[PDB]
This record gives sequence, structure tokens and C-alpha cells, in this order.
Amino acid sequence: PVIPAAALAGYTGSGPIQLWQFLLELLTDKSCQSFISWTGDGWEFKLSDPDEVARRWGKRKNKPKMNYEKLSRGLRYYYDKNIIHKTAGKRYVYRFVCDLQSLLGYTPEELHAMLDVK
Amino acid sequence: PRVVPDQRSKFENEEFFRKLSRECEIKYTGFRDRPHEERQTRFQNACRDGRSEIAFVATGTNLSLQFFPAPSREYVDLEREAGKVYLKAPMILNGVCVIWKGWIDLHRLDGMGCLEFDEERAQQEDALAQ
Amino acid sequence: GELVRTDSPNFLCSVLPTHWRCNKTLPIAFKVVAKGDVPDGTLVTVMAGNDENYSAELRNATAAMKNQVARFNDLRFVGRSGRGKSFTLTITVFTNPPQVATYHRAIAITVDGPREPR
DNA sequence: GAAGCCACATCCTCT
DNA sequence: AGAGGATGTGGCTTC
Repeated sequence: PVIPAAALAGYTGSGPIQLWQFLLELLTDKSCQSFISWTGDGWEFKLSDPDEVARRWGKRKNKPKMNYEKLSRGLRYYYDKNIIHKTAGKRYVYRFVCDLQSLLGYTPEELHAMLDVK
Repeated sequence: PRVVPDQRSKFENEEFFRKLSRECEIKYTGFRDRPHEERQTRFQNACRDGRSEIAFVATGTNLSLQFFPAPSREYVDLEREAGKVYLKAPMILNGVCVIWKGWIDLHRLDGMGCLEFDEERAQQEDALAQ
Repeated sequence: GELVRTDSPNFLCSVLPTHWRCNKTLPIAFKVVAKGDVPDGTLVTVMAGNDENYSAELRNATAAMKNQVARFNDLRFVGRSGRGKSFTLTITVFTNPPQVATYHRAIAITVDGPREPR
């Protein structure tokens, strides 16, 4: 649970947390490295256990019937808004394309280090 | 009814035409979802083809313009100003023969313009209908 | 079906909902009827705007005249008309010279459109 | 409070 | 597996 990714992204409490912000929050929590993690390339990440990520998302949003099939459509909505793109050819691998550096204040190498990514 | 009987008067009266009889601000309504450059090369080239899409920002009334008499030259001028483009195009708006005239910044893609009765077309038209 | 006079003495059109959702397919295909004689194949085109949006984003706003009828295949409004405010249609029939017919307060477009009181 | 704007949550069709 | 259309739903804001 390193830097407060949720906050650095803009989240303040007002209104639900957005899917991309929640994911980012999971990527900055060393304990979640099992189901979600950085691929070690820029801001690209992989959902190793989509069903798990979906549950926690379902839980955090209070939509118990949630699931990856649905969570992904959420991500797909970002393609156009340039927040997160899909790593073509790599299963469950997406990438933040917004300016996470400016928000988090750290760079990919920096964060990967702090999070001890292997 | 290709045109309205009181063609002459319907332009003199009626708020519609009236509100659009002065140097009202106008703008190029095209490819708004595209880079400014593109809208520039597009808007101008398209003018060289004698056509353009413009609306009166104020009233928000859009209009498709065709710069020809009822490959152009005087209907679409780019000499009367170093950067602007003076245009002109007739039409039968709501049963009233009129002529749209105005200019636009070849950069800011906007300017001024307005409408003015077209005694000729109106008269000729009144004929075909009798 | 049922037509309606426009601000031009030479053209009529189908009826459009008073309030509708944006980018939402219409309930009744919009068509433009020409009282006078208009050569088949003639292009017809609609635009919209108001004192809040000078030019509404549209979709499939073009149709060709056929038997005095220009049937617009899936016309859609994407630009919003504003709270309370509506759009002023500008139907254009390309003849020599072109004939333009307006239609004030024709349709109100919003993000949700018609919604049941929450 | 209605009416707006947002960000999904649900469902589904196609490749 | 993944893209994207269609439409309903709850949070928050503005008129």
C-alpha cells in the first residue's frame, strides 16, 4: 500500500471511485500483486486473476453480480477516452495511456522499484 | 409552392429573417471533431469547390451554402483581404429568395455575414408560379 | 405516415419526439416530403443548432429524394440542445439553386433523454 | 425536486 | 478473448 494512487488520480470521496482509479489503487498495493500486477513495462499491467479483480471491483461498487466479462466492457469504454488501452495479443494485459506520471508524481521505473516488481 | 406569395414582405417582417439581416457573427460548422489544421485545409479547399457549411453563432441557425448563380470566381473571393475569404450564395430559404453574404478568417474559421432579399430570383420565381 | 409543415411552403417532414436521448436511434424514421416537384436523386441534408450549440453533431444526416420523399436512414442527434432549449432543424434540398427549409424547436436532445422520475 | 451530465452495469451480436 | 452497440441505473450538480 505505497503511494495513495486513488488520491493522486483525482478521487476525493465525492461520487463512486472510477474503475481505472480503483485498478490503479490495486496496482499500488503490494498485497494484490497476485491477481493484478505491472508487467514491468511503462504503465502496462496484467490481470492475472480477472475473476478476483472483478470480485473486489464488484465489492467496492456494491454490485455483487459483477464479473470480468462486465469489468472489461468498462475498460473498453476507456479506449476512446484515452485512459487505458489494450495490449493487443496479450491476454488480460492493458495499459494506462493517460499521464499517470504527472498524477502519481513517480515514473514507471520508480514505482516498479518501490513496489518491487519482478 | 416553391415560394411564398408575400415573398417581398415575408422578409421585411417575420423575426426570423430580420434577426439575420445585420453583420451577425457566423462560423464554419464542419468537422468540429477534428484538428483545427484539418478544418482549415478542408474549409478552404471546399470553398474552392464553391460549397461550405456555416451557421449564425448567435441564432445557431445552420446553413448549407452553394456559391453559384441561380468552379466559381466572384462568388468566392480571397483577394478582398489578406487572410479572409468573402463568399456569397443565393437560395430559397423558407419560400423567400435571398442571398447569403459574409467573410471568414482562413484561420479562426469564423467571421460575419447576413441575408438580403433577392428581388431578381424572387420576381423570376413569382413568375414560374404565377 | 403523419407529416408536418416546416418553415418552408414547399416541404414537409415526419414527426420527431420532443425530447430524446443523444446518439439514440429515432422512434420514427425521419423523412422529408416535397410538395412541389423535385427531381429524384436530389440530395437532402439536415443540420441543427440553437443559442447554446451553434451546430449539433449529427449522424447520417443525408438522404436522396425519391418520389418527392427523402427517407433518412437512421438519423441521430449527438449534440445536446441544452436544458430546456431545443434545436432548430435546417433541412436543405440541393436543387438549382438549393432550397433550405427550417423548423424551429423541433427536438430536444439530452444525454439521458426521457427518464422516469427517480 | 426536475432535469442535466457522468460512469458504469447489463446484455448481446459478431469475429 | 475481445470490440463495441444499445439501454437502463444510481451518484452528484445545476437550474
